[PDB]
This record gives sequence, structure tokens and C-alpha cells, in this order.
Amino acid sequence: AAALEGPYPVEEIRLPRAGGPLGLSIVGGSDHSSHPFGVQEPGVFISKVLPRGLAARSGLRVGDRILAVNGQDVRDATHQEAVSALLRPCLELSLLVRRDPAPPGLRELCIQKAPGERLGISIRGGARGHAGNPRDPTDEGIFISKVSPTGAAGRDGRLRVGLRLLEVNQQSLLGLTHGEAVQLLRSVGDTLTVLVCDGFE
Ligand SMILES: [Cl-]
Ligand SMILES: [Cl-]
Ligand SMILES: [Cl-]
Repeated sequence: AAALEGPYPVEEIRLPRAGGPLGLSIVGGSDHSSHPFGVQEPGVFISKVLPRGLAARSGLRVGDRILAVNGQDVRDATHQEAVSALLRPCLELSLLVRRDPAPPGLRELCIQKAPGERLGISIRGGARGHAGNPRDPTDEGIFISKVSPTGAAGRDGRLRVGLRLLEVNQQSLLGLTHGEAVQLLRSVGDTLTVLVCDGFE
């Protein structure tokens, strides 16, 4: 019946469709791992909400679990099925969402890299090579494994071993392999903007 035994509030949020973009990003599905949004129970989650965007104005937050889209159950829908349902022409986009909490210790860190200075960290994970979380093998998250005092992260001090990496310079690492994440972390300029939450501290 899809209502409403959860400890988190379930709300039906409508988004006006007047030609503009949704201004939201989703992760998860029936074929995608959604850590750290779906640990106990997997599903479709909103990973990113653009500021001053349509979703932001409507009241959508990061970490919201999408239960239904215009009446259609999307709890066990494919990622592409969720996308198609959101981008589907309708008078009013109705979203049944549950207010699941945002990832623990979610914070955006900015790190300055001096000229000729490396970042000085090693990462573990993630997709197609799950190893980042040895305690939770099913997790394809990307974690910081080592932190060198010589690098920019050591001079910063905010990065520590165990933190989960979510975004690197406005690019989600969710679903990416180890090599793809390394490549993104190497291709950054003198400024590293990373979305970080707690991992296996
Ligand atoms: Cl619109
Ligand atoms: Cl529209
Ligand atoms: Cl490095």
C-alpha cells in the first residue's frame, strides 16, 4: 500500500513542468549500489540538488528516497527506468519521497594545491573492484586509504584515512572504478573541491 511504516516522514512533492530542467541528480536503483544512501534498504535516492533550482525550490533535499513517480512504484526500478519516469512529459511531476537522512558527516572540503605539489593520498575502491570497505564487501564506495604529510592533503589536515569520497570538482564518483576516480583526482587544478562523508573511522 506504500504507506507509511517508516520512522522518517513521507511527503508527496510536486514539481511544476514549465519547460525548465529539474535541477536534480539521482543515484541507485535495482542495478546500482547507492552507498551511503541505501545501506539497510536500497532504492532510488537524490544525490545532488542544484542551488536555486527547480528541485531546490520545491523542497527536495540530498538523501531523499524516491518511492513513487506520478503513481508509479520505483522502489525496485532500474536506474534508467527512474530517469525515464522523471523526464516523462506530465502536467505536474509528482514525487513520493521519504526524508531519509543525508550521509553522516556530509561536508564539502576545499584543498589548495601549491605549484608543483601533489595531493599526497591513496584511495581504495570502488566499482568493479570492491575493496574500499573490507568490513562491508558489498560497498563500492571510494575511500581514502593513505594520507601523506608531504602532500597538499597533509598540509591541509582535514582529510583523514577512512573518509568516503562522493564528488570531485562537481563530478560524482558514484559508480566509477578506481582508475576513473584516480584520473579525476589527478586532472584537478590547484584547487580540489571534494564532497566528503564518514566511512570506516
Ligand atoms: Cl519547469
Ligand atoms: Cl516541462
Ligand atoms: Cl598523490
